[PDB]
Amino acid sequence: NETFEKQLKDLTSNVKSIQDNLLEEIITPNTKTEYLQRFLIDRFDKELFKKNVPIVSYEDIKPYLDRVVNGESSDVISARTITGFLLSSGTSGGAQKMMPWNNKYLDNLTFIYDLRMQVITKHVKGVEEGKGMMFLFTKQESMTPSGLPARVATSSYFKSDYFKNRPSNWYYSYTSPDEVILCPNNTESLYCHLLCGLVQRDEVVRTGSIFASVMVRAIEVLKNSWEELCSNIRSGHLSNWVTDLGCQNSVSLVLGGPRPELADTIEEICNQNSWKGIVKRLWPNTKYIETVVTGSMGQYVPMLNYYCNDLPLVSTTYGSSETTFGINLDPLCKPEDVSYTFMPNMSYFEFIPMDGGDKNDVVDLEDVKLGCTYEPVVTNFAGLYRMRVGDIVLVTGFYNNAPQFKFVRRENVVLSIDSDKTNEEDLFKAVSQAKLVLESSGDFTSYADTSTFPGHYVVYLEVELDEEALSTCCLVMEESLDNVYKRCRFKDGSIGPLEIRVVRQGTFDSLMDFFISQYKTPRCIKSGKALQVLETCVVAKFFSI
Ligand SMILES: Nc1ncnc2c1ncn2[C@@H]1O[C@H](COP(=O)(O)O)[C@@H](O)[C@H]1O
Ligand SMILES: O=C(O)c1ccccc1O
Repeated sequence: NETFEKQLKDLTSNVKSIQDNLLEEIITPNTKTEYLQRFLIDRFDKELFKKNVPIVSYEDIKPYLDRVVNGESSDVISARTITGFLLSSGTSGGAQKMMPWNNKYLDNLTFIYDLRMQVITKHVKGVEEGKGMMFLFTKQESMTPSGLPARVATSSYFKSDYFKNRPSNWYYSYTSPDEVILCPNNTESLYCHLLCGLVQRDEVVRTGSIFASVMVRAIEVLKNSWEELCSNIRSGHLSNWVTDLGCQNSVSLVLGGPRPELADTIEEICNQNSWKGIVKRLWPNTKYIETVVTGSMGQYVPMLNYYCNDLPLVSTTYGSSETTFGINLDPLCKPEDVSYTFMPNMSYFEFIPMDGGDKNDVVDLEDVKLGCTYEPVVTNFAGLYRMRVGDIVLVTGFYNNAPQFKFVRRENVVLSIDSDKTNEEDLFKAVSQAKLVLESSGDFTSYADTSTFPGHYVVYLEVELDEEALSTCCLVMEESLDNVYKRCRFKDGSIGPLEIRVVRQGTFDSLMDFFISQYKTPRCIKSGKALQVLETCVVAKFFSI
């Protein structure tokens, strides 16, 4: 695989020139856009670009985005025609952010998919003849006034020929038929994922999903669905409640006919006392689990390890709605040691120092410092120039001349389970809308609880008590969160009812003691030991609905 090795060494050594070339490739055709004309960028000139083009947040350039979303010519901001939009997890004052998009995003994405396939096969053997049980989902598109579809990045891929006509090798070979993957009903599709996977269990040499929250759900759903799956296996008939015609036709063929011996074989595996190692006992030829376990997904590692008998957890890719950033070049590492190596062909990257270790104002990709934290700044192929990503990364090293980054967190996010990234700003709002029912009927922090599936939000409050009021304080707190939450909470089942746990009096003063025992009360708490002081000063619990 000499082509790959060469390709990678080239990418990682020539970082500076590739970036400078990329920048020219983006700027040159865009010099007559309204946006670039405004900032006097009449030619490729790197210092003029850095001097005169502003660093922006989503909010700074929103009037431009709204124009294209509403139907105005793409050439306001990009001479590469905007053919759609990406719906970000991140929000802007309630609404999801809508990033401009075209097929360059998928060119980059498929480049990354091919690259990471080569990285994986270099290190992991025994996968080239098997298939993957990948829990992949399509979310249905939202329509814009322009007539262009807004989708999630990964659905932008599934709904395209980049997916339909993908390469014909092991890495693109799944136990599930494409129809299952394309099913907009994810409850139906996940059931079918499991069912097709069980049918073809011996062939499974890997499993996973984009994020670890989803792999966890696949296993929890399996636990709650296995008797039904096995009946379908026994009979050779998919269950009637699956409405999707594509799933109906496609899964029926995988089933093929009554398999009462395979059903018994699976029933007997599932009936063991413990669920420990279940993934590997049902799919014994699995070599790894392919899923993101970095950032807030790290909270799922022990559970993954429990179900998977310490199969390697390979966390390959760091990407976003603005752009795909890069990959993990050391896939067999532990999750807490995962760094992502940005690829210089993805977009032109700058970085804003988030600490004292770098006193510069903004720096190029090749100038970032070891141990230093930065916020990435992206210039891409769809009309984004020098936009803040609102993530925080830490430089852990350099692979040749390619900086490697540990993902620290998304700026301002206090609560995450699954897809939702609830910002502090969202939590103030809702806890202002709870203060009303407490101001009429009759401090605070939060934790993300994933001890049960589905994970759920926990808010501590500092007030017997009625359960009209406090139950309705759970409700308003939920209903004032974002559409990502609500899709996760009401449609997908990735999130259960928000919990309100009332603190004792003085707990919200002896909490000012907590980090004193280390002012500003945290609106989230991760510290296991400080979860202790909270969990023992609860006088009552209440939930949403
Ligand atoms: N590999 C990863 N590890 C941790 N967080 C990630 C990873 N990939 C993406 N993210 C987070 O998910 C976000 C996805 O962006 P968007 O598609 O706009 O919702 C990023 O901005 C990061 O905050
Ligand atoms: O497509 C992916 O596999 C992916 C994974 C992590 C982040 C963004 C992504 O597009």
